[PDB]
Amino acid sequence: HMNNYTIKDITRASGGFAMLAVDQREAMRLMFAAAGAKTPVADSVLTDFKVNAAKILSPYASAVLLDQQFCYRQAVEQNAVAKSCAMIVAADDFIPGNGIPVDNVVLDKKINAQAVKRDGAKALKLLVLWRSDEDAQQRLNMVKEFNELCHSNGLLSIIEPVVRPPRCGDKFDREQAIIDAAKELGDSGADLYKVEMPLYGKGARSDLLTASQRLNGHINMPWVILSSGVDEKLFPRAVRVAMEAGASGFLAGRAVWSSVIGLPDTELMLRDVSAPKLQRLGEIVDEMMAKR
Amino acid sequence: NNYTIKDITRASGGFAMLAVDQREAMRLMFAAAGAKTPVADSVLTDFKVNAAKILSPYASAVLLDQQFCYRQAVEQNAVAKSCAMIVAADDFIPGNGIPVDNVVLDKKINAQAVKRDGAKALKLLVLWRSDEDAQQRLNMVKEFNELCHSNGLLSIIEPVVRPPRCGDKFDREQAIIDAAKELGDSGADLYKVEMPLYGKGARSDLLTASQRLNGHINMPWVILSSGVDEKLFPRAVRVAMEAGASGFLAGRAVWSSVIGLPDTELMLRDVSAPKLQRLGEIVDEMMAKR
Amino acid sequence: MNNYTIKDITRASGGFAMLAVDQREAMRLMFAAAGAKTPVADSVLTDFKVNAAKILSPYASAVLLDQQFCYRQAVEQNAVAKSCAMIVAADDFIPGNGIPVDNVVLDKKINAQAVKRDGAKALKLLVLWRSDEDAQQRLNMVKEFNELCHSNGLLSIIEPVVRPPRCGDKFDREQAIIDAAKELGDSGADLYKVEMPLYGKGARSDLLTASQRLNGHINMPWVILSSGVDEKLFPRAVRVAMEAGASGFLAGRAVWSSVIGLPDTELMLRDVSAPKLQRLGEIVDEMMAKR
Amino acid sequence: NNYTIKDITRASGGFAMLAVDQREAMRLMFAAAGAKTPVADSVLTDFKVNAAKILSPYASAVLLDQQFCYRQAVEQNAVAKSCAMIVAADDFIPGNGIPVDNVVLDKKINAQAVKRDGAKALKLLVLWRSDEDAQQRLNMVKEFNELCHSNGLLSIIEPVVRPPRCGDKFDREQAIIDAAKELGDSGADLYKVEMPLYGKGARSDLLTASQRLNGHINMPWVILSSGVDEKLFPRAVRVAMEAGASGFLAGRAVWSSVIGLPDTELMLRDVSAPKLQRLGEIVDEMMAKR
Ligand SMILES: *[C@@H](COP(=O)(O)O)[C@@H](O)[C@H](O)[C@H](O)CS(=O)(=O)O
Ligand SMILES: *[C@@H](COP(=O)(O)O)[C@@H](O)[C@H](O)[C@H](O)CS(=O)(=O)O
Ligand SMILES: */C(=C/OP(=O)(O)O)CO
Ligand SMILES: */C(=C/OP(=O)(O)O)CO
Repeated sequence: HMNNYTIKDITRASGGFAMLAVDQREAMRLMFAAAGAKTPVADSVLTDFKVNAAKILSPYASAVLLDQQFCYRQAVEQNAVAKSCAMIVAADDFIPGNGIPVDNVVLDKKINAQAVKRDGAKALKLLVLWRSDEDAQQRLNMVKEFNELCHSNGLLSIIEPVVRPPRCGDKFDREQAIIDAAKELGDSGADLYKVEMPLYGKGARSDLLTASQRLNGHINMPWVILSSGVDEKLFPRAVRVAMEAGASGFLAGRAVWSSVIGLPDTELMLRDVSAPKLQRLGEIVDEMMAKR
Repeated sequence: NNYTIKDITRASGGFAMLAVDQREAMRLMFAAAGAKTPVADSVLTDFKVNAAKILSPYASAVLLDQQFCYRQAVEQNAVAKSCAMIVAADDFIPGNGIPVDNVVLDKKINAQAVKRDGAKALKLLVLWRSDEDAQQRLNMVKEFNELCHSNGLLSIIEPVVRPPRCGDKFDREQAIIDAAKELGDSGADLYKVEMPLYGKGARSDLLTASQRLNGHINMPWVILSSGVDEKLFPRAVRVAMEAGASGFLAGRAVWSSVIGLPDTELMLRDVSAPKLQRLGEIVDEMMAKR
Repeated sequence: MNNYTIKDITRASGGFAMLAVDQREAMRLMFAAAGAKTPVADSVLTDFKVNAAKILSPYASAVLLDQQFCYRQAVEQNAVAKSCAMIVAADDFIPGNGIPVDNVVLDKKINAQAVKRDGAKALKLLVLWRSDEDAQQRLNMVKEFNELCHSNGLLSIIEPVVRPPRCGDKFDREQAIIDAAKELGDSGADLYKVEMPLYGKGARSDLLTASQRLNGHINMPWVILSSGVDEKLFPRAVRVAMEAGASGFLAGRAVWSSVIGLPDTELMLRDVSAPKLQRLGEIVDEMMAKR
Repeated sequence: NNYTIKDITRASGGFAMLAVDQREAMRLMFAAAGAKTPVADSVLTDFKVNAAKILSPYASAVLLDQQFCYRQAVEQNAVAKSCAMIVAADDFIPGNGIPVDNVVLDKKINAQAVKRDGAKALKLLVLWRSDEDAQQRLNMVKEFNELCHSNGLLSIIEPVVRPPRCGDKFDREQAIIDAAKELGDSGADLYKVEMPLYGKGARSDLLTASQRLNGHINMPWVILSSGVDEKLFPRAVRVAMEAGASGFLAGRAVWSSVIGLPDTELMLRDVSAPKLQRLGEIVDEMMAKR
């Protein structure tokens, strides 16, 4: 008999999600180059930063998201993940194209779900790129195969729809695309929906709330906000507003650790600069869960 | 009919579970603490629902009985969203001057209905006696496991040792072992067991007794608090878990001391809750060593 | 002279969440009563006090230590968490009439400069109060104590404790607590450590009325002590006292009395006593936030 | 008219103090962040009072100016009861196209009146230049010390180095040392100093520079944040305190990043407060090593 993990296994005791992403791959290599690291940036620079981020920040997170390419095995072998923090393993295969590192994404066929479970993983995660002029059924079929990979192995399924401009045309409304992706994928049988924040978290709180309530109405599973595209200083308000609209927390990377890339004394910087940001987000999640 | 043990655990995988399903035994506790007799049913219901309301935020699951508090706790939204519900499925039969002389499966429990309303598990007390037929106990546990699993519920069994119907050859410590030899591989999802030696004495003796017990239980196991001083129960959880236990399913060591005090809800928050919180912390600390 | 201030012995909130382990022959009697081997050796008291300081001081804004059994040991062994201020007892307990503390004088063995050099921020003095003993003798002792503290840049904590009269059987404990506060509640000390009205028993409304009555007679910050209050009633006593104007607690028995005589002292202080002290600290912050 | 340094410290003995007394320098920061010019006085007052209200619970003391916020903060009870008040006593004189070209004692300060409101300290910026008279700076500091001490207030001095009036021989690092040689034993209670090397570069070189500075200050000393990236200020506090500093009296590294954002109060709580909280934690961690 299979004892599946449950969403409670990746939440704070409150039931809110306060989750850390360090699974960025070639996108993280480009961030090191942009911050002034010697090029070419060696794989070990990414591995060392990811494992240090997990070691120093995972005590503040209900779950951490790791990639097999650069850090899952290293984090497990080095006991970097706090025992209070669940492990999520990326199961997406990023395909570069058109001058960006993630132009297409397919399910990573190399992942051994039983083996990552034996190492302590509770969940897998799949980025789904959404475009108005690409076939919805191909996206749904990938999410169905992913759900089956997770559920047949007693793991949770986390999907992350991310909107992109159409392959052809200049008819792109990012705010409508986020809604349309949720109309398509918001009831797709995953355990958790990781979504972009409306309006990049910018502008009047009341307008962010209206936009977040509109999104909530199309998601029939628990949902959390991601930080890509949101200034680190606006992300705490984004979490408060999204949770007022019905979200259950956050799964964030850049808004926690991007600002320390290129500084001296990386471990001190992760403790003094990144950790207080992640701690505050956790406190906001508990405050919002207490109001239900 | 899918079910998972993870529906009643902390995120650590440890069990930090609260029992408030005590029936006539709880009425006798109120009388002993000086309550006006006869103690009305509403006094037990109000205490049970207050205990669930104030303490369930600190518990991975709470155990409720239909006689006095399941329906009331559900209807009054007393159970924290973070805490799973376990419903008792035991029918306590009094005899020989005690409230629980025999136990059968409670035919009044509607497993489909408690599943519909959000329950994750049922619980069955099994009285163990050396001179009563083992196969009758096993047949009751088999029927119970099927009632649970066919309805998508977990099965929690609670073997409790009693002296033989005839004879005076009664070693409580050997009986706990003998009950686990009999029932420890019975197909239930969780074994709720009495703590060896009432949690008293040297840690070395408690660890040896807990390791011995571990060897006979082929499912996750948790300790109950009956007979353990509330001040010794945290050490009992530490020792039992060092031996292989996965936590506790406890009532008395959490809330017995506030029966009879003024301001019951303040007392549950200030006296009982810190005890339950510490046990939860111990469970996570011990799970972190695996 | 840069004197300490009451904020130096409070939580960041300004509430007092302070631990007393300075009990002397009274603690030896507790060990005997709990079934320890008699006669109880001094090392049993020293070891328990240092273990209590080591395990519980992380949860306290200040800890109160006596030189007789544990101050030097706690300092030498770095038992006091860096987050927890040290208070040194400056009372000399005189036994009599079959009890360990029948009279109290200022302890002339205390070297205030030496305990300050060790990091002490405050001294503490028990004052026994009896209706048929001279008020001026008590006030003169409190004045000498305030001068010992303040001339050395230390805080002064006074602890009036009511006793039945030397002669007679007219003893109203609740009126005595009020009368002691009328006498000593404006005596120039920095903090008043007082017994809880009504032993913290009975209806909340009556406890609050009694605590408000007491508050009106104390013209310095005040905290409640736990002697006489059941450990299970002490959290409510702190809440009600603070609602009446108290600023917290300086408590021993309601934190650690229950573990005396148990096996595994260090585990019991961590698992039984620490959660009680943690909860009291949480209640102090909750009540300070309502100001 | 007693005073004690312990009126402005954490219980650890460290200083975790918030500056919101910036005057025309703050107006220039609002313009730089995209506010239309001229920026109204009310923009500065509202930001300062909000900063005191939301951040003073995390500070041992808060520094306020009479120009824009002292009276408003007092009238509105913006300063947490746990946070001491410091009042600026500097009169900034513009010149040469900058807001602070010269500084004299602010003759408008009524030391007894601000003490009656609860103030524990005054603060004076002293501009230091190698080719201006040292005795005039010492005389101003002595008059200030007497204003403070005679009225039961602490004296905080803030020497800030500037290039000489005439010449181009300016070594900022040597000037910081020379200012401390001049003023580091001037009878003030607290020295507020610029961080060597802007807090940049290798930790070992920052420590050596901070130790050199420490040797010339014969009173407790704290670092200010002007010139230090907000992300490097926590390391600067750690290194300065390793060298002998006792904490910080900082503004920009706490609240500069929220200037121009929507929802100022939420931003001060969610962005600025965690930075000030972390600095306070570092102060207690470094004091614990003494
Ligand atoms: C399990 C644990 O409770 P404790 O109070 O022993 O920790 C309960 O479910 C038991 O079945 C009851 O204690 C049985 S009874 O009502 O006492 O008879
Ligand atoms: C001291 C510390 O503030 P920081 O922002 O430098 O950390 C303040 O009191 C300074 O005097 C002001 O920064 C002066 S000014 O208004 O900028 O001219
Ligand atoms: C998911 C979120 O990371 P970020 O918040 O976008 O940087 C990464 O898989
Ligand atoms: C003051 C308080 O101790 P207790 O709470 O009365 O035991 C002892 O100096």
